Amino acid sequence: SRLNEYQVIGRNLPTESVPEPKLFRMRIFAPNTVVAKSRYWYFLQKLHKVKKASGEIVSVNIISEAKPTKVKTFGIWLRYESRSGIHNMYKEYRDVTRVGAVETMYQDLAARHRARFRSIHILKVVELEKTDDVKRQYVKQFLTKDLKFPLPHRVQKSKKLFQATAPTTFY
Amino acid sequence: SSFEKVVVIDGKGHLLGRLASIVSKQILNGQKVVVVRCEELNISGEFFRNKLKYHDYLRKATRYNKKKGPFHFRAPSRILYKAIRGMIPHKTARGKAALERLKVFEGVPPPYDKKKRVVVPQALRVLRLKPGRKYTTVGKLSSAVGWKYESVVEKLEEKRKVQSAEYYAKKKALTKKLNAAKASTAESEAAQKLAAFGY
Amino acid sequence: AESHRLYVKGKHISYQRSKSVTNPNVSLIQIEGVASPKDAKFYLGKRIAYVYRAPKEIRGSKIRVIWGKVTRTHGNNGLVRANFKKNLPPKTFGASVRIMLYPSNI
Amino acid sequence: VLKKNPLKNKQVLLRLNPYAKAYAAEKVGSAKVEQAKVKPSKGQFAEVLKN
Amino acid sequence: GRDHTSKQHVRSGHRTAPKSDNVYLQLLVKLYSFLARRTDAPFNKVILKSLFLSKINRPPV
Amino acid sequence: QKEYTEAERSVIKAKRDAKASNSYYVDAQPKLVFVVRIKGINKIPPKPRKVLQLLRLTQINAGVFVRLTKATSELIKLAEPYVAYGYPSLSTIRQLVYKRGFGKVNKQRIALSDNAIIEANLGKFNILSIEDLIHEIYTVGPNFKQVSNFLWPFKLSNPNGGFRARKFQHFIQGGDTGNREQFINALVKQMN
Amino acid sequence: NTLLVSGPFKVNGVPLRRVNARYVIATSTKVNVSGVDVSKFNVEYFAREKEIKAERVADQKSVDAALLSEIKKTPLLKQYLAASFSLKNGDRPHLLKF
RNA sequence: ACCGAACGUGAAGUUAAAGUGCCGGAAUGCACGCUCAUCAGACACCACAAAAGGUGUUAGUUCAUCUAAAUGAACUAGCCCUGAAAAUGGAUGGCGCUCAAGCGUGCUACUUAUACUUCACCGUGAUUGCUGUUUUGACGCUUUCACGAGUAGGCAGGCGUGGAGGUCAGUGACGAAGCCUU
RNA sequence: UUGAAAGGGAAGGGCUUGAGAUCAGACUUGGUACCGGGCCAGCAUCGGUUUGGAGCGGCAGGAUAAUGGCGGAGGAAUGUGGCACGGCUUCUGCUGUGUGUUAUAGCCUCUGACGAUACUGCCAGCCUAGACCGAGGACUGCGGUUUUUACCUAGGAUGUUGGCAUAAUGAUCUUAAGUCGCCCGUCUUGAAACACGGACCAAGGA
Ligand SMILES: CN[C@@H]1[C@@H](O)[C@@H](O[C@@H]2[C@@H](O)[C@H](O[C@H]3O[C@H]([C@@H](C)O)[C@@H](O)[C@H](O)[C@H]3N)[C@@H](N)C[C@H]2N)OC[C@]1(C)O
Repeated sequence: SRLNEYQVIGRNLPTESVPEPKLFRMRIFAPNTVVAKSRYWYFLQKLHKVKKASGEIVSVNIISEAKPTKVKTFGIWLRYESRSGIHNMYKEYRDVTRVGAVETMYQDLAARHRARFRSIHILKVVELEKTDDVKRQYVKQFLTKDLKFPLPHRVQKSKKLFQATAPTTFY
Repeated sequence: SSFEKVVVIDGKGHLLGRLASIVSKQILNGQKVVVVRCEELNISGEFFRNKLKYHDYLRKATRYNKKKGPFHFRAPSRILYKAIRGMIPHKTARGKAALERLKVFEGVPPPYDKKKRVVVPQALRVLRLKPGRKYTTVGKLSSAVGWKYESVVEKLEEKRKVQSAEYYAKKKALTKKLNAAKASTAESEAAQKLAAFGY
Repeated sequence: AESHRLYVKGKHISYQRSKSVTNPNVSLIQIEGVASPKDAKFYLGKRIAYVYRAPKEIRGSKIRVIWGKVTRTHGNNGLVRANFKKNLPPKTFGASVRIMLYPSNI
Repeated sequence: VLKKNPLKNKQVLLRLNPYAKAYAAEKVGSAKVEQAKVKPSKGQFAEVLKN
Repeated sequence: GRDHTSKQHVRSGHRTAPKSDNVYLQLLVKLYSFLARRTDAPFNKVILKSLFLSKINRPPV
Repeated sequence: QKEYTEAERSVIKAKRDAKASNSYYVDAQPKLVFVVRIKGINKIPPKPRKVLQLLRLTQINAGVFVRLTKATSELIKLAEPYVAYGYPSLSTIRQLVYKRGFGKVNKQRIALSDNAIIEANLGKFNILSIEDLIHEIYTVGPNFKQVSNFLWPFKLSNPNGGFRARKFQHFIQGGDTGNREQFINALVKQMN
Repeated sequence: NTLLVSGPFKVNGVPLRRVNARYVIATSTKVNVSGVDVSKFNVEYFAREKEIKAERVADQKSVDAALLSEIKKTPLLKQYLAASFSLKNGDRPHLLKF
């Protein structure tokens, strides 16, 4: 809900040399369309020697999840910048949408590597379709036969300040 | 959430600072509070660390005259009192009047041994701390820094618990008899008609 | 019976204030049993009475009242703001007030 | 002597904009649009999903 | 606040009345103020401003 | 009204037909912005200070309509860390003009409470009513200069609901300044 | 703008009189009053003139008769009308239905 | 001297920066992780820390060995530990806080400046009209809009004291002037 | 000296209210039992500003949402039934391992025709809860409704009722409480300064 996946399609402005410049597409994870077009131009100015002023955005479209109530495992490839250098890394997430997995990834890199949103490039997000593709044991352990587990030590949230009965944590 | 005449909190298993903040706001808003069993309070962190903290507190004293310095009270109820007074504007008349609404005790002295005691879930150790974290019992910490009455309080609490258990056995027997009597009068006209009302 | 109350119990908590500056013209009131702005909105516009006792009889009575009304909710925990004909004196921080059930819309 | 908001005051609304009567009478604000059911994206535009 | 684009509370810088206390000059100012207000002939307005002028601004002719 | 409805429907039909014909429809670029000053009046460097003055934005929460060209785009570029702007909808323009619309009549801020006030000052540009003025603003028309300058700068309130946590950074980085491009309408609903 | 109410005076001790709608809680309990004649009670009927006019006492008897005819049809309604309302401990008027 | 915002006298609303466990107005609010310290840590300016170490724990990178039940090497960078010694007792502001009330990050609501919005009133500047009704104030009356920080300093309009010309055929021993006084 | 009041390591000040004291005012220069007025309040309706509700409803867009449900084809495994091999259960969820593809569970992919919902926006649509304000003072304007040289919500608050006038009400003084408040003058980039003058008062003093 923090993010949406967009396609952004753009091209160079037509000139006399090139009447039909080549259309390019990027898949962008952004809070809204303004940021989506900003990110598109950011990556186009890195990858190619183009500017925003000599180009134009052709289309911006939400890409909805195909199966929003199917449980999936995603692999995400990332380029991020640390305090010290620049690194590549690959992590796995379980979710029902690509946007949910991307949001969890942003939280996770903020938590473990102190990587802010500006420091991260999303190389690729892929639904892992075979259980053999799942490489990380922190997600693999939820892919075993007849998984069941309790939730020991339940803490009930109280509306009142003072309770007349002793606490329990059974569940 | 209701306005009570006096709220009597059982201090056993409550974290010092969380209970202190809740009590401070209660007394500032005009509610009389009594906290009992202050030796059963808890502080998060291992015992040795809280002992070190108390010794760092002891180190502070007026150089030119120790009699003017901070007064380091050792009893557990006074440790809770120090935590509470730090959360009160105690140098104003309103703060003093708020602190007059508070009472704190080791053990459960009369008349509070025959009165209902409540708990504060937002401050309960078993509900707040992560299950593997170490904690301190304020009664042990007080005894380590000069409180003299751990064993007296323990003996008196044992006696109170014997008396209270006998009280409870009688109340349980009476309640069983009353439940039998109300079961004898079920499926009555009044019983059915009350059942139609959710009662 | 033995209970004759027709008002809701309340407390005078504070003035409207920032950290260092208070505004005596607005009082913050806690209504008993009210924990959310949704519950507190039932009481908007209800009249409030602060009833106190004074040394000197007026019309043969030593009971005096300051009348006000609930104006809006305060915060997220069901407190309300109130406006009194005369500002409630700050010694009554912690004192009880009476939230009437009128003007009624039930 | 006193400014009145036409979005609140119906009379002032009519004074400034006589058409507001016809707009309401014709239910312009909630007009049905007549059209059929088409899916112009059922072909190549489905490169929105994957390349 | 305001980011002012001109100096605030500036007087017009033009004389709006004779500095003189001669009552008959005031009678003439009264007549020509009426004339400049009710007639819209440019001449009357010019005459009205002239009646306000100081001595060095009315050189002898 | 009829031409507003036909312009909306024609764009919708074009976008649909482009999908079917394996093409992409590209909207006409916006011709109009609404610019709101959201920075106070202290500690402004001289060049953006002058630009804000030339935009008639001399207080906080003041707003004006601007016709987009290269000249005015570079003007707004100079004022970017002090303003929030974007493309106003027709209903946004209507609401602004109806509630907080004032005319400059002999250097005076005069409420637009009657069509006579508009006809007396702009009727020579064939603007006879408040709806004529709204039409001229929304469709960036031939007499946009005169109509936009006749309107006093709009004096908005602070937003009901507040800004984002910190204002003075671009909308893209999570602040409130710069071009937000259709979310100017939500901000105007908050502030108007 | 005022409301005409009766106890009935026999059940409660409160007579035909005016009350203001803002000082009333309207419950969900209803009495069928198609059989009471109230066609001659108006503002002039309570115009200011202890001792009570025989008009007022006669009207009170007349209205009480029809009301008690109708009130007795609902069990416990008469006893409910005879009892005073009060707020008990734990009673929240924003949560309570009347 | 930083951030926000610049100030006539008020009512109501909303905010900025900053915050919402208590001191203190506002959540022991919703959420994903990380961290346990016998010198934890805690908010720009700002009230400091390095070279260098750790088999504490977490996530990554690249190789390699394994049914012919996983393991071996090298490394990267997060929090934590060591490196880290001063003189009165003492300072994340204090209390205190450990699935935090700490650190990274997202969200929902909420709190309140002399700032913004609407309205009242004072003043300043401008502005509308006023003679067969101009009426003994036209230096007047009247319509409308905008604005109001200030040392040195400039100017304007007023308040107060001794004495002088004129006027009130002014007050006063039936009490002038002075002095004391919720 | 007398009276009153306050007083835990200064006092004094601002703002606010309470308490006690003082002061003031409309039953008017009231008019002739009535008329009518003054002050403090309740309610109703209106106008201006504004914050709300689990608000309700209509319309539009998008992949003319994506899903789901239904129908059709294809596939595999964290392989259901069946079957076989077993260490333990008197196959008393026994159990584990293999096989293969709906069987005595299901799942995934693609797709066909209908139907929704979410999100975003529009409504000169509807209902509903509170707060603050009432400037002006014959008429004149713009509009509306027309049933009318009429009436209106349309160039700024009226209607009604109760109480009080031996007073509900307002101001000041004293004091309490809450909150904030360093000692002025001066030279100075910078003064509360551990910088200088100043114990107090009158009269004189540039
Ligand atoms: C992430 N950057 C860190 C920065 O946060 C900080 O690190 C402190 C570190 O200095 C502290 O550690 C240091 O300081 C503490 C104490 C004096 O604070 C000492 O007890 C300790 O021995 C000493 N190593 C450590 N306990 C916490 C880190 N966040 O100091 C600079 C740094 C090391 O680069």
